[PDB]
Amino acid sequence: MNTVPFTSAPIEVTIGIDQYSFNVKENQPFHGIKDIPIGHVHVIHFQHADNSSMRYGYWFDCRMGNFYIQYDPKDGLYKMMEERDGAKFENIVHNFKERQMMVSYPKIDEDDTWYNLTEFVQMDKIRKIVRKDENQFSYVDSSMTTVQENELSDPAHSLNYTVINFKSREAIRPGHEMEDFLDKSYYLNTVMLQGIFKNSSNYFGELQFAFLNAMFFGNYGSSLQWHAMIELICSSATVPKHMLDKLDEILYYQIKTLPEQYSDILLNERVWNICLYSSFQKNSLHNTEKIMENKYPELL
Amino acid sequence: GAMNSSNYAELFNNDIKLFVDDTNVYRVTVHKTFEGNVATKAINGCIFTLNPKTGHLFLKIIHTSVWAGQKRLSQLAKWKTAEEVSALVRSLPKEEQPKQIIVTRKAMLDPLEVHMLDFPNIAIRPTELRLPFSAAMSIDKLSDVVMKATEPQMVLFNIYDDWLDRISSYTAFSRLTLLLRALKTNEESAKMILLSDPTITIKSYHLWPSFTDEQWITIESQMRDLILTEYGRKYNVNISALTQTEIKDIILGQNIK
Ligand SMILES: CCN(CCC(=O)O)C(=O)c1cccs1
Repeated sequence: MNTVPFTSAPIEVTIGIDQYSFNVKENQPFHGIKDIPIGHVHVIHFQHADNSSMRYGYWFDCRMGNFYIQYDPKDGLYKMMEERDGAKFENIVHNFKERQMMVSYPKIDEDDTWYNLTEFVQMDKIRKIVRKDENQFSYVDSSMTTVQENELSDPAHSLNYTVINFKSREAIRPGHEMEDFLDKSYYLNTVMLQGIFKNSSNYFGELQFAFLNAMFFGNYGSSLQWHAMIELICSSATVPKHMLDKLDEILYYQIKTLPEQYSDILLNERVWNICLYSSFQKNSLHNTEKIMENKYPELL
Repeated sequence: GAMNSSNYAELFNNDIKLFVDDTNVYRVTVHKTFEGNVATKAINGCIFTLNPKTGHLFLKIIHTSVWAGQKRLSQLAKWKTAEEVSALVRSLPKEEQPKQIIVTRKAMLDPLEVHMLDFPNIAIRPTELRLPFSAAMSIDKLSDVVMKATEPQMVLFNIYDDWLDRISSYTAFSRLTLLLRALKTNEESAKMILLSDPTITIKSYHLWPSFTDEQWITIESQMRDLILTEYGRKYNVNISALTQTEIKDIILGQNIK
């Protein structure tokens, strides 16, 4: 019962809303998306019909303000904007709903897929990874590089994921070189969980956000981060039972949702083989192991 | 990248570099037990750390005590190697520290990289050369200091003796690798070639005999003969029938991965 109206749809485009998508024709009487479930972050994403390199979107939470989409013919994209006049916004939404010019967020009652993919994802953590403090919503696209990718250029348009590097002084205590390289528990539990993330929920929110940006935008840096955060856990001998059980749930829903036809670009053979069959946690991810073996046995 | 045939002259330039060979760090004898199971017994080993330009050899003796009560010894041996190389680099004055460390086995790359994180400007490289540094323990004076050791010890040698007074580093390294390859291929025959003429001795302060320039040519020829003879014996090849190119290609081919 929250709504993102569109001023118009002047260019033919595939519009995603979370895991859903639909095609809009050039100058189609399309005026947005209604019945968006309150209580979760959402992502509205675009791929232009005439140029599939234009792949971009906005993370938002309808609890934080009244958002709409307007096409900018100068910058050639669908922009998210915030409407500060509540009564104007309500009156616009009411007119478009009465004229039935909005698509309804097509949630099946039984279907927890989106909650399962965003359980730990919070808009305030998104806004620290994607820095544009003047907006309450966050723009992401296919080409944005990560702070890590930029080290190995524009720092204002980067994805500020937590840097994970197994062969770094941060990961390896002087005097514990073999110990820390073969068992990443110090790096996971002391440096990352206690030190940087403060708790497993923030760590899982960043992992889930990385996966979603990888899947929805084909953002390569995000895919790297998702796999790095999985490998950091799987490569740790000492991980709390609750975190292992939660990771198995997280990864199961991610593998379930991944389109079969993108499995070859979105899944890293080395990391998955290592995590499921060689790592400390090879026997801790039963649900993920079963869906991977049944859906993607060619990768394994 | 990788040190190979294409960049071979780089070994003899004025950038300090070390080869590290870990093949003699963890050494065992394998034997039957009373109950007819099999057991290993470790023997003293060594890290072979060589400057190919100067001949300086940093032989770190690995005493069997370092294995006591440890598991996964073949994995530990690589990390112990890296730990000791990183201790040697920290022990050297800054102007003596290597710019590159070339490991003979690619399994040494991660252990050495991780121990050398404090030295981001020291390059850790593999090599496409098949070097015969495992045969270091065929050099009698090296084998003797390793086996006599009762505790961890570092011993310093010049593995070229005084050759650099007369020959270039390139030639010295070529001579060393030919001698070590011959000793690796047929130790007894190689030692007989080196130790045959009793009138040519090993100086107290040297590893190899005091050959004249002409005698070194004869010895080098006898070593290449040994290697080719053993290649014929191994593969059942009539070597008398081979051409000069075929022969050069066979002796070279063995020192290339
Ligand atoms: C015998 C000399 N030698 C072969 C063995 C060695 O010295 O490493 C060489 O000049 C080359 C090795 C690899 C490319 S050229």
